[PDB]
Amino acid sequence: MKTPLTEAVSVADSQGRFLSSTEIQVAFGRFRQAKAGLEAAKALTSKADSLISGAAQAVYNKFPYTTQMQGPNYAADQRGKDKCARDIGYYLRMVTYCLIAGGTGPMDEYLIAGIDEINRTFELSPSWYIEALKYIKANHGLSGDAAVEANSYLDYAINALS
Amino acid sequence: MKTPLTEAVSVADSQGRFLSSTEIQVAFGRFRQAKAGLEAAKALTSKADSLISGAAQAVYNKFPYTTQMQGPNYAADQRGKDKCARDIGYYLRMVTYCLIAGGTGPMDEYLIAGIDEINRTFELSPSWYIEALKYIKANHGLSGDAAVEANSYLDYAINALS
Amino acid sequence: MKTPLTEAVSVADSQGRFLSSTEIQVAFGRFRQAKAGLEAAKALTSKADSLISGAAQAVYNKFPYTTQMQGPNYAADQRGKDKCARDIGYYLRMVTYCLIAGGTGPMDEYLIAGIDEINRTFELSPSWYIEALKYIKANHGLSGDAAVEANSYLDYAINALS
Amino acid sequence: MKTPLTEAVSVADSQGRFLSSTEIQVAFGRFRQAKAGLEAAKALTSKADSLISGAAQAVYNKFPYTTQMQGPNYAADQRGKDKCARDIGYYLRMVTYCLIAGGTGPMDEYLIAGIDEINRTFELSPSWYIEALKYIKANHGLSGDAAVEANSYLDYAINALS
Amino acid sequence: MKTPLTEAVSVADSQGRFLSSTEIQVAFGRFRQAKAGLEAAKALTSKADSLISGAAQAVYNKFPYTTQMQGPNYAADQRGKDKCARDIGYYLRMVTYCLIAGGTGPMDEYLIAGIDEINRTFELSPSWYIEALKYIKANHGLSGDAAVEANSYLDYAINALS
Amino acid sequence: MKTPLTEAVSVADSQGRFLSSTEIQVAFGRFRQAKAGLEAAKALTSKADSLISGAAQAVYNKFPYTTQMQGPNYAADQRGKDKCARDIGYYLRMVTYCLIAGGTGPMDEYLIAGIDEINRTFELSPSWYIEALKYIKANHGLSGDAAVEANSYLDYAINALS
Amino acid sequence: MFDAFTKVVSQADTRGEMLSTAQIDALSQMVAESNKRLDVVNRITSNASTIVSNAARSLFAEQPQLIAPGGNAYTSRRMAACLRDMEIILRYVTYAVFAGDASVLEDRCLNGLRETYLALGTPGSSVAVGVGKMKEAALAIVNDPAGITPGDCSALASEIAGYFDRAAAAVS
Amino acid sequence: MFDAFTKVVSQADTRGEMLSTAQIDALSQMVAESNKRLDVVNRITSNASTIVSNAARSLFAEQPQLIAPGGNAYTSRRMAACLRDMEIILRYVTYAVFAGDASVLEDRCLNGLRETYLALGTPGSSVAVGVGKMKEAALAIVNDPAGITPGDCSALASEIAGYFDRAAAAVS
Amino acid sequence: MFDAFTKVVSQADTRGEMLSTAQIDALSQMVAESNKRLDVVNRITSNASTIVSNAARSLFAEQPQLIAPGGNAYTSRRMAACLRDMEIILRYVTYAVFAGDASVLEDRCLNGLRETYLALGTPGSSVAVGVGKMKEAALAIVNDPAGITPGDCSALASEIAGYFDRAAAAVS
Amino acid sequence: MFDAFTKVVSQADTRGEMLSTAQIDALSQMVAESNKRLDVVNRITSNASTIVSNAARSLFAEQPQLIAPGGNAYTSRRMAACLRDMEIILRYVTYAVFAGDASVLEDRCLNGLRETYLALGTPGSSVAVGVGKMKEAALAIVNDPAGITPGDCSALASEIAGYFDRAAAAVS
Amino acid sequence: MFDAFTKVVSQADTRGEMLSTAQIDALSQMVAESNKRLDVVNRITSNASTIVSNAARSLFAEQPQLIAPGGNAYTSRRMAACLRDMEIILRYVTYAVFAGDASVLEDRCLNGLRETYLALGTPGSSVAVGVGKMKEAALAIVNDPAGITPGDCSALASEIAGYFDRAAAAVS
Amino acid sequence: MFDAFTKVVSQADTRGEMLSTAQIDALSQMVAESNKRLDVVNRITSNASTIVSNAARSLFAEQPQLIAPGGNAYTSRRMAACLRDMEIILRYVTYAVFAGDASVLEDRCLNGLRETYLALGTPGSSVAVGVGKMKEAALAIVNDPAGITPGDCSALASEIAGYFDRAAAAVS
Ligand SMILES: *[C@@H](C)[C@H]1/C(=C/c2[nH]c(/C=C3N=C(/C=C4\NC(=O)C(CC)=C4C)C(C)=C\3CCC(=O)O)c(CCC(=O)O)c2C)NC(=O)[C@@H]1C
Repeated sequence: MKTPLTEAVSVADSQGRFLSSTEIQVAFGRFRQAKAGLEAAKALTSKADSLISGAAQAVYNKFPYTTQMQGPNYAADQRGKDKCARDIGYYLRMVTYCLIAGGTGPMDEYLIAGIDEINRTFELSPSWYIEALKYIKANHGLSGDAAVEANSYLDYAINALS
Repeated sequence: MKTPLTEAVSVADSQGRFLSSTEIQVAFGRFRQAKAGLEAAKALTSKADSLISGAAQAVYNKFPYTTQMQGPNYAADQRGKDKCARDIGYYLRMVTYCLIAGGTGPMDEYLIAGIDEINRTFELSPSWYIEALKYIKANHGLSGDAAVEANSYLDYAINALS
Repeated sequence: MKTPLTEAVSVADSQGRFLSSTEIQVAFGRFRQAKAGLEAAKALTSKADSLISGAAQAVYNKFPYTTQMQGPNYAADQRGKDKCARDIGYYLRMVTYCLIAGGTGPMDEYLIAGIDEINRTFELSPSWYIEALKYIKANHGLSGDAAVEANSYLDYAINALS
Repeated sequence: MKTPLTEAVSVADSQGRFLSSTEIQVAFGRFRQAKAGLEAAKALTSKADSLISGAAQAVYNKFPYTTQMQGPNYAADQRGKDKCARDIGYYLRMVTYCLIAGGTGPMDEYLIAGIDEINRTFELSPSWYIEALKYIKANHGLSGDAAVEANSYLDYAINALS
Repeated sequence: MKTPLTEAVSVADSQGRFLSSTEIQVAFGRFRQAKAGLEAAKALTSKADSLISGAAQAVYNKFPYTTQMQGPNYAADQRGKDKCARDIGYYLRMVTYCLIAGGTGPMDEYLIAGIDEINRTFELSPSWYIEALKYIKANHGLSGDAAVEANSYLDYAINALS
Repeated sequence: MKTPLTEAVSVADSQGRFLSSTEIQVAFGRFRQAKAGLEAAKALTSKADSLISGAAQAVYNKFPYTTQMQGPNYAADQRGKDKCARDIGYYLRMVTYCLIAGGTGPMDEYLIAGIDEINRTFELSPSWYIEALKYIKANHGLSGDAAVEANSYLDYAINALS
Repeated sequence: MFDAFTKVVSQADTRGEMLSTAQIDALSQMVAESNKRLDVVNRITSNASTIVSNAARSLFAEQPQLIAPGGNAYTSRRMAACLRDMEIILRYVTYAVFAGDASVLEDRCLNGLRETYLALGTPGSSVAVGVGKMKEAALAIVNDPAGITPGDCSALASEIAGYFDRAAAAVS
Repeated sequence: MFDAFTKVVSQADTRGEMLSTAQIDALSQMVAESNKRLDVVNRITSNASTIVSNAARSLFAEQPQLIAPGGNAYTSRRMAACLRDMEIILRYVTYAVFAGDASVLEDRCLNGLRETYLALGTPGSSVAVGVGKMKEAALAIVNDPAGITPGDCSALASEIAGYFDRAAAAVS
Repeated sequence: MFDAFTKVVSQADTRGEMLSTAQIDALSQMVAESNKRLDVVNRITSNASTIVSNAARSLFAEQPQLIAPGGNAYTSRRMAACLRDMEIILRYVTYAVFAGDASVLEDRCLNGLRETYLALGTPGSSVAVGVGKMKEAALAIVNDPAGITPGDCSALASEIAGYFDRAAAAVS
Repeated sequence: MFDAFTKVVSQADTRGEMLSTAQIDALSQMVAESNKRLDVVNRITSNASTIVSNAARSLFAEQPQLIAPGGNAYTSRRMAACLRDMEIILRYVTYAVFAGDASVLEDRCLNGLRETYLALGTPGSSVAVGVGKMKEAALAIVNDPAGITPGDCSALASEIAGYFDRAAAAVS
Repeated sequence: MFDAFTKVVSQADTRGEMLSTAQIDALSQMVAESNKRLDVVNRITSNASTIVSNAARSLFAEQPQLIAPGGNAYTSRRMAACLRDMEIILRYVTYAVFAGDASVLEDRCLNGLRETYLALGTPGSSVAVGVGKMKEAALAIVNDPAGITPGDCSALASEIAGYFDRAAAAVS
Repeated sequence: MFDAFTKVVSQADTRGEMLSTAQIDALSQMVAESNKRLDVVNRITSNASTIVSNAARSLFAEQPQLIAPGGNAYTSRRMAACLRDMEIILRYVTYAVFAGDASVLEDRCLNGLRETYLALGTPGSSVAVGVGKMKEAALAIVNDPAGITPGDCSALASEIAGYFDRAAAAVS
């Protein structure tokens, strides 16, 4: 799982070496940053319900046919709308995990790997989700390093979908 | 050459990934520690002559037979005392390169790799060098993080030799 | 390129053997089918223009937003409509190549390999092309074996996009 | 076991693909040829006893020493003649299997693989079997495709022994 | 080449080791044996013609049909008898090479490797050759270690042909 | 382990062949040398005690610091002298095994493999052992082939240590 | 693997017998109804993606515990693996229809599958349910009377169902 | 590699075109005489060992230096390799006739053969003579009027000849 | 590969000398501006998808022959490889910025690229254009004053442009 | 393997929820003690050789039958393997302290050890004694008040002892 | 594997002792009889083919069920695999006589054979019968007084027979 | 690789003839002096580490620029590699002496060596000097009259010197 601490150990283990000042520096970096990352996860978690509803609304506004077209892959009914808000909540939950771990590992593990096959099979459009992520980026209201790290994980997901 | 920066780019490259927050955190830890490391390097460099000669004396006085026994691997003559001070200078120089690079990379590359066939072939005792390094550890006169890191490299060499 | 003749040769070559009655039976099947296939390729080639312009309007009618939303990936302007007609022409030309060669090889090699990276990068929805393919399938006006084979290549492309 | 149907499935399985029009064309050629194979197989089965006796006698006429010379590998006694007739019987049975299967599989698997070591070890001449096979070719009395396919398996066996 | 001196160096080389007492003993054994092997090669060489001409007559007597049957693989004519004598000469010559080298190496590389493909392709019977080798065994007139080593190579060829 | 008999069988096995004259010669070399090797082993065994204790005093004499310097790796106390004499007896015992087996195998297996890690870890100088081996070389009192072979294993160990 | 013809040849060889006229007739009939068999392979294959997606969509609707956090089909990596398994099984079933023998299916797909699922913690019974849904959809597609020469495909439909049923029983 | 059909489809794609009615007609005359093409493949393959063995026997009689000590075909290892190369070249020629295109022979057989032989020291001109001998025997076998429906295969005969010639030119 | 630190250390060792106070001061300035370097790396990486697609879109519009049938970027497989190359070059350029040295880019990316394109027939001049297009885009993103502590990044911006320049020149 | 962070993240995902304030606060007070954690790692590592050799020397002194002829640590090969084993356990133990989680130690080291030793004939109890000696020595070093900012490291000390104890149990 | 010498050495090492004088003397009479051992090996090896073929031909005449359709020795592949097994076993017996120790035979050949046959369905008692047929023939050749210096080889024939017996018993 | 015997066997095969008594007589002389040859191999090998180290020490004393910072032998890795090269060459020389033929040395060691050093920047002339020093040391050891049956080894010594010279010229 891609994170400063596990990768430092992983690399060293692969080389059969004890940890050295190099890995120790990797940890200093993770701990200097964890102060901002844990504060961001706290905040995002507080604004979760609003960020999810606002994000889903922004998607429908940009792609109105999604709320109209008949089909299990759309949100014309309550079932589809619930699936959609659920998916967006997943993305947001994954982002807070990344801030807590200090790396993309959690998202890579639980969400990015296999996403292409899913979107193709169930005919879901990457563009819809990209819109949702752009919305959360412009509305989380984080500041300083907290905002910078948070935005890095949202853009990461966006890059994975495009 | 293992250093926080090179290792980070290496892992990323081997995974075919762009750099991410994990690698940025590695870089923060390295630049934070560099301040201490660059000063220590400066300090050891200025007290080099004194440290090298002092360490050579400590070893001769600790292993008196090294100046009594005949043979090319000993210091019973000027040629051998000169070779010995030279070797001790190599270790001190490698230690300041590590402080500058932020990792054992330089020492691994130019000194550690192959030190075994060298000492075996020329009948040089590791314990002599261990004694020199212990002397340098106790006499560089550094303090704080500068000293902690310096000693981590001096101790790394000692562990490679035992 | 997956064709009955080339695959028969390939398996024989891999096994290091001369062609036996098994591979001759493969060719018997190929040449027997070829009559219908060549006939079908001619038929489609003459109806090409109307099949393409028709499939295009079929997509525009099914996904009205594709002719309304501004953006390089859409067909709201002449430039986008031309790109779309061209793309649909590519799929049809590939279908006639398959009928002529007696296999999916031509389509696999020139169109299917890498199509996912392209649709993702340029944000083109696979559903748009699936609709165009369904139209051609319902309007080529072929019958007999020619229709069964032609349809199998159209259904193959649909399966590659879903 | 090499036959048109199992080979079509194999090339497809090795590529992790669903069967396509190429494999169906393989099946078409197989079922078209099956008519001749089944007839040739039934005919040869009804002339078996006559073909086996005449073939053995053909070998004895061509290589008279095989009936005079002493040794367990020769047919100078009833024991050896019986073994010979039996071996020839095996060859004819395998041929009917090939005609039924539409491929050399049955023969490759039950007779050809390992035949070299057997003829070397027991001191049997491949030439004796080649003559017996040539006799069956000239006396099966088949016509049309039934004859053509039957002769191809007999010749295949001949090529494996020379 | 399979010879004591060559194998000793080979294993050592593959182990990246200097030669040791183990390999020096291999040399002792080869040089002890060379005394008889070298004399035995001289003896066989001086009676080559008589041995070759006699081994051939012995083959023609056991297999009289080889001088009567029409065909390129037989010796009913002069071309065939000349080919046959040549082949036997080759067998005898390889045997002497083996006595000189102290191993089956020369034979393995110049005669054994590929003999199977040759005999089958030109329809030459291994039995013919085995009878010629048997004749040389009983007529070389060697004694002691020279006879024992020589027979081991003759029997080695026989074993390779059955 | 590395011995003429084991080695010969191993090469043959690796090549999947029966033993030929080559391996028989290896055996001849081993059995010819066995006479001397066995007698040498007997002699060294009977003079072991004087040999071990004399080699020990020899070491203490070329390296006097080993008996007045404090430390577990030294022989300043009774405990250190005991471990040292034990170690020297190990080398001698291994040398007699080599003579009996006719190869370095025993020593390679039970002593040489891993020696580098032990000497480094416990800070034992290979120089000390080399001196002991030289003493045994000069005082075993053997003659003829017995001496040459015994000396080859003594020099083998010395080389493994330098 | 065997196909309809080599299966019989293998049985005959162990007895050292040539095929009987009855066995030849039996095989002859098989050859006679072969166009029908190829149509069934073409029809199932041509609708592969919709047979899998619809069967999957329906399975997760009936068994929500599967896609709920902590469920075996939860997370993209696991859902994708699940979809792939359904497609893999459908592919092997079509191979068996084409060959006229189940060996390919039993040998390269069903063998050791139950143990695999047991070790991973995947509910084999839920896979069996998904396989059953694929069977339903496949048979409907094969029996479609439109655009084809009329005729009885009864026996074949029964054989096809038999392969799906074997797959379901192997992990149930 | 290409077969007669994909070769044309290849050229077409580069021009971004659909096959002309004329091109399809040409591919049509090819399908029409396919039985003849299949007979030639079956006939050459069914006589492979006789073509190679007879070609080698004749090659060695015309060029005895090849089998004289020191010659490139002297020693069993070298003789076995030589016969093997002739079988390989013949095999790839029958693949070309089957496919109706030389791409397979050029790519997997002839490519870099000159240099390989030059590096080994094998006389490329002697290989060509052996290939020419195989051509003679092959064509005779193909054109045997016995046991076959009478017809005109002269066009085919020249196609086959062209492949053998292509091979001989590639080594010499 | 070297980073800014090991690059100087390596040259010093070659002269058997310890870094001079002048050299250690230089490396100190770099440590001082490190925050800005890491920002530039984060900003370019965060917009990689956009930088590549827009550059490709623009390149094809300017050089239509590249996508016409028969053009080096025509067919799905060739277009995907092209887009991949653009992405690869961008990724290696960002590696060089993060490390403060161009070795990783020169060694693992640009080395022998010109001859690779030459062998495939890929017009290196067109690749250069795409690179230059990514450069202008990347620099605009780095220098964006929005949402970041104001300061001078001119030196950096210059070092970054240099890496894009090396790349464009290596394929031309 | 997990580190302190991803360990909490993983348990949360299977429940489908975000970390609670309590969970985040706990991780926070751990980040606050990170300096001591890195000192303990640096100290143990810096004395690896000493810790291993002194522990082994002490083990062989009280368990002579281990090095007597026939013993499991008799002969150089075996003594080397034994020393290596101890260094290995110490190495993984330090990985665990660094990551703040025992998974790397359990997953990649202890897992299977008991059985592989039993198959080898190696005494697990003796190994447990050696691990215990290494523990004693390691904690005395971490707790050395010389040359370090004074403070309380008792909690950390117990965590370390814990990993060592995990190891001793895994083989004893 | 061990030879007569390393076998004794390995046992002395586990005890930490040097070989006794009486033991060394024993290895001497062994070295004294070496010529007889080598003739033994040479004789068996030189007749490997006759021993195997005759034993096999005799086994099959006694148990015709093995070569009847459906029998384990039926078909060329199985017959060949069977002849090979007898050759392999004979080969390892000669390795054992040469080394003067059974270890090579037990370790590299007899190890797990009984189990292998049980799994394959091969009847070990028939293999045992075949091993016995080879033993009888090998001993007759070793004891043949023709063309060899007269002397006693009874102790050798005894040791040789013992290896054949170990084999027969390992598959039974 | 060839040994003294097979080397002549090989040239004889190319002429397709048996060895002449003259050729055999030369082999006999070599067999007569084999004891002296084995003594030389044993003596050089027994002093391998001394020959190498002493030669190495002398090389560097004479050519100090090789070990000065920047020199090809400076740094442990390169020193170790340099020492290894010396040992490898000496090892191969002893092989040639034992086999009585230079092929193994030329084939497995000197082949491509000159080019290798050129590509690396390793002064080949310096290697030659080192080889020359080993030669002098080896020959002195070989010619020591102590502990050996008195006799003449000037011929062998001259042959040994030849191998050492082939090596030096090969990298010169
Ligand atoms: C020139 C090469 C010679 C020649 C050829 C020729 N052949 C045919 C016809 C057929 N050949 C086949 C072939 C096969 N049937 C089988 O069952 C198998 C084994 C798997 C093979 C290879 C078939 C079925 C036919 C058609 C039926 C028939 O026998 O006529 C023709 C006729 C043209 C056609 O296309 O049908 C010709 C001309 N004729 C010669 O004179 C040359 C010596």
